[PDB]
Amino acid sequence: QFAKPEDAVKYRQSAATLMASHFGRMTPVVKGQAPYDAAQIKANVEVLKTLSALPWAAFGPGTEGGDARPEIWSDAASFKQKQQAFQDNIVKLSAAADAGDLDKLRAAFGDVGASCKACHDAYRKK
Amino acid sequence: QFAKPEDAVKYRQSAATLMASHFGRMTPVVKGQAPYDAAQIKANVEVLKTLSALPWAAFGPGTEGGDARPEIWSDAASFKQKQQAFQDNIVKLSAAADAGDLDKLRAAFGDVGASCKACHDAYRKK
Ligand code: HEC
Ligand code: HEC
Repeated sequence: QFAKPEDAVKYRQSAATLMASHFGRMTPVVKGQAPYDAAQIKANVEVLKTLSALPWAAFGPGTEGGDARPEIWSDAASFKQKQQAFQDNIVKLSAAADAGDLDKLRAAFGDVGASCKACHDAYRKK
Repeated sequence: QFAKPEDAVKYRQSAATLMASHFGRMTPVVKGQAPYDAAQIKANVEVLKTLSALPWAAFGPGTEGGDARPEIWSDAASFKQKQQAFQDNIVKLSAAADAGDLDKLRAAFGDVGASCKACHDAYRKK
């Protein structure tokens, strides 16, 4: 869907911006600093679920650029494992939110965050 | 969810970037220049539906900036009418996509696009 590689870079950076917001805005909830409203979190995690599927299609062939490492493309199966595993952790977060289980939400949230960082460590330029 | 107004501006601009992509990538389909696969479009419109609900919460009080006109805040009910009407046109696009009806998709797409432009004309800085 991208006329030029720059359009794919802009897309995936904007998807990442929205994922950071929808994930990070839950930090105070998981820490107990903000109240836990199960319906509010359920809805927010449903938005995060949608968004967390979106970046990967914007690392298509010829879309090199931004702060994306070339090893994303040369190790295609390894980068795929990482994004699929990240979305597996999103599924776990969804299950916790849908159940209304806060303890499970805490745990799942931590696992999601670790998966974000693991990918950036390997595949995002400093 | 925004620590500073700049964070709200960044969010709503990124949401708009993703909506432009998910809406605009259908132009060749509606024009017949690309093939119509009902399931593909159904899925894409479900992403657009999610995204098209997101900007409005990021024009919260104190989030003035970017290319957003102050009349967004001083005429709160009028700006609300416009975003609600835009999401009504999104619902119509969803119904067309879910039905697998291309002619209906064409028409709905045009109506959505007109609603984007009507809001920008009144509420986005040149
Ligand atoms: C690989 C499988 C990743 C996972 C999982 C996550 N991110 Fe990511 N992120 C990745 C790359 C390769 C890039 C660089 C994109 C580019 O072309 O520049 C990014 C970038 C971000 C950014 C910065 C966006 C920008 O302003 O330019 C943010 C804020 C970000 N990523 C956040 C983020 C979060 C919150 C994640 C888990 C919920 C997450 N990322 C996962 C690769 C990958
Ligand atoms: C008001 C109810 C709007 C509707 C409906 C749509 N848009 Fe919008 N858009 C609006 C404003 C007030 C702004 C400025 C935001 C800011 O603070 O700068 C925008 C911005 C955009 C942009 C530019 C984003 C950027 O790169 O900075 C784009 C690409 C955009 N809008 C696209 C877009 C599309 C495709 C829409 C219909 C599907 C749409 N907008 C509707 C206000 C409103």
